[PDB]
Amino acid sequence: DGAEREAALERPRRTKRERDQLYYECYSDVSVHEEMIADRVRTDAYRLGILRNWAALRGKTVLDVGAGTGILSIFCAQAGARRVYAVEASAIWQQAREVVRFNGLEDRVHVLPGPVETVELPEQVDAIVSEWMGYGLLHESMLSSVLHARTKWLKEGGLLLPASAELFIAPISDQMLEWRLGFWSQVKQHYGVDMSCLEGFATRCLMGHSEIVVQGLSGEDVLARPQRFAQLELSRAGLEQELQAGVGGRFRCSCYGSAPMHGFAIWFQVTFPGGESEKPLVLSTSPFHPATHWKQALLYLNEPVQVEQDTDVSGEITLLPSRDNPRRLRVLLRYKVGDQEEKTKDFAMED
Amino acid sequence: TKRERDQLYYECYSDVSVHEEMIADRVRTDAYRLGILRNWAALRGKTVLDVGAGTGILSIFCAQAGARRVYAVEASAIWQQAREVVRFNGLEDRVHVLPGPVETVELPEQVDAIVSEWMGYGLLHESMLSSVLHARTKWLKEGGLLLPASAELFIAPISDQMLEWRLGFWSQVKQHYGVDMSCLEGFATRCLMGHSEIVVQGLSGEDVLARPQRFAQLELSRAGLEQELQAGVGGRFRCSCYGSAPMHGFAIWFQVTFPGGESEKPLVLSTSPFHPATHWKQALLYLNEPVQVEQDTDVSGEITLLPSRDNPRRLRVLLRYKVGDQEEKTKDFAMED
Ligand SMILES: CNCCN(C)Cc1c[nH]nc1-c1ccc(O[C@H]2C[C@H](OCCC3CCOCC3)C2)cc1
Ligand SMILES: CNCCN(C)Cc1c[nH]nc1-c1ccc(O[C@H]2C[C@H](OCCC3CCOCC3)C2)cc1
Ligand SMILES: Nc1ncnc2c1ncn2[C@@H]1O[C@H](CSCC[C@H](N)C(=O)O)[C@@H](O)[C@H]1O
Ligand SMILES: Nc1ncnc2c1ncn2[C@@H]1O[C@H](CSCC[C@H](N)C(=O)O)[C@@H](O)[C@H]1O
Ligand SMILES: [Mg+2]
Repeated sequence: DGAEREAALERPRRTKRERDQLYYECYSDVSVHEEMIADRVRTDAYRLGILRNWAALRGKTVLDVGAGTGILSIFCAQAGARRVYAVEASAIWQQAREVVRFNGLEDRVHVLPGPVETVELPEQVDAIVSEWMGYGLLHESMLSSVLHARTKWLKEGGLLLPASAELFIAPISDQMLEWRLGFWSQVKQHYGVDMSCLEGFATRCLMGHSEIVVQGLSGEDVLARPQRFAQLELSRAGLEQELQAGVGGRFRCSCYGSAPMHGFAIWFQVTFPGGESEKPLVLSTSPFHPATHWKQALLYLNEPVQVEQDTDVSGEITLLPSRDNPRRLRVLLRYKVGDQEEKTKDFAMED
Repeated sequence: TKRERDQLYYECYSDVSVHEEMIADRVRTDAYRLGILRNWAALRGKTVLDVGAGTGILSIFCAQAGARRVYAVEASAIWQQAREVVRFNGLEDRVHVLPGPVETVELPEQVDAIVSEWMGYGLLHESMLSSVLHARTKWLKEGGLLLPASAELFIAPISDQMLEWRLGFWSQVKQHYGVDMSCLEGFATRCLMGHSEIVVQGLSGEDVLARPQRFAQLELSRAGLEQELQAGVGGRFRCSCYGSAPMHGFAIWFQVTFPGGESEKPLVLSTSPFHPATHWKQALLYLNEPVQVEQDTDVSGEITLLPSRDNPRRLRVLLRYKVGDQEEKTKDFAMED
């Protein structure tokens, strides 16, 4: 009976074990870590966000959830933490242990292999640090691992770095996309063959799909005031279950001027608590702000729509785990542009 | 599984991006345009087969050069777009688009000329050349024209400066973030060099460590070339280094040559690092780790390009090489996904 109930869960439990393992394997190679650490905005935001809380970290214990090469854990030790548990489920944990030793910090930072969900710490911790954010914030679905660790291991009143997240959406015009669509009408001048009749085909291929595209934009690509559509306070009880139901909200905005609208961009920021005198540090992935390796996540309409000053853009957006793969971000979008009817598009993160 | 591998191949060419990339490649596309134009005397009033016509652009170049009839054969769903482009340019009487593999297409007649852009990364990735030769044997009239007419492969030892910057990245972490990660160079090396994938990457002339060596010549008019592709294309090479450098491996690349026509001006389309960039870039064969070379360090070996056993359209490279008085070494590569 007890045994029968356990046997019934065995297949789903195993399948998840196996999907988790393939997810962690994405972090076994050097390139993703090179990219993360070359991202100075990301990495310095963590460095400074940690340093700013030095008075609260001095002599205290820290859990680094998903420590990777160990860099954030070493920041915490440099801020005066007495002990840091650097938990890492990917094989990169070996490189983290080497980095820790190479910096003479093997007494301060202990690298523990395996998922944070099952790791055994000697004690509860005074603080948790984690870089858990995926494309569109929630791709990878790592946030639930951080919350799991918090619930199990963070002391009452303990510190979370960062502490909260916000999501934003705006209508956009993608200049690179615009050039790719217009390419076919330029072939005649380059080569003497008129291929302008392929613009429709190009549009279907490049906009008619349902993949979320990771692409970096600039401020001038934004066609209306960005709208916050979600706020995640990481200490909030039951946030774990909300993630499974969907994160999102409704939006409305009004366009700045004339432009070919290609869709929407979403992006996020996270906030580190300020420390004693110090001010709250915001790590932003906005097109208005210095570029990061997250870029923005683009949600293309089926085809362009021309907008004008004060064209109204509204809708609803929800971020979900995808059906076949929980670690793949899915976006359900409802939107209405100007006097067009309301439309629906269901996206999944590109491979 | 054979039905299914072709389908995934032609799906690639069903989508716009590959054709945009090919046509935005000005060196590629103008080389064909000029190469075709140059042979107007062989083409005027004649019939042409375009093997793998794609969006139809080369077939239209042929009609513009005065061909009376062009059979644009295309196995992917892009054949629909080619037929639309042909109609849109008023050439439906001159260019006929025929769907399906050239191996089984039925033409109404033999042709005076074949044009084809059949070249993959490292020349032979995709394994399209056998389709062109199949068409030539079956459909090209005796003495007919082939555009391009020949191909050549080249190899040179290289020091990839961009790779070197990636390997050296870890030693620069301390300066900006105050954490010493120079101990990860070994790891970075194993990840970036220790794999057995062929990497498509553009190099500078400055990255070439010795005189490039031709290691194969493909004369497309030769009966028997079909079977050689099956045995492997390649042979030995030897060269001597220009100066001091951390050698990372070898680059291979190719050129193709269009006959000169009346004007007797052969046009070479090159993918060399010494020439303007093309979408083929070069194909890189990295050693497991760097080896230091000096002026006059001798580099020799043998290379063979083959289809992969499990996927005939995937390029495989068997390399044997000897640097200086190092022991001879071996590495097998397959084209990256
Ligand atoms: C939490 N900090 C993330 C910060 N950066 C996004 C990391 C990064 C830099 N470059 N590239 C990546 C990256 C890393 C992982 C990644 O996502 C993986 C989720 C997908 O597998 C899940 C597959 C498993 C196994 C098969 O079954 C389904 C689940 C790809 C995407 C980009
Ligand atoms: C004959 N003239 C080719 C000229 N260019 C190389 C075309 C091109 C421009 N951009 N990108 C390509 C490209 C096209 C095809 C390609 O490789 C082909 C083999 C690939 O899947 C076959 C089977 C798939 C992938 C491997 O695993 C199994 C499924 C498509 C690579 C680059
Ligand atoms: N449940 C889990 N337990 C342990 N590690 C995890 C995990 N989920 C994800 N990870 C790891 O968390 C890391 C996220 S990327 C961040 C790496 C590092 N903290 C840095 O800032 O550079 C990856 O190495 C990934 O393998
Ligand atoms: N056996 C075969 N028969 C017909 N078409 C083929 C083929 N093998 C490949 N192809 C097609 O050959 C084309 C090669 S790419 C070159 C496309 C076009 N001629 C241009 O120069 O822009 C692709 O569109 C591909 O689908
Ligand atoms: Mg550098």
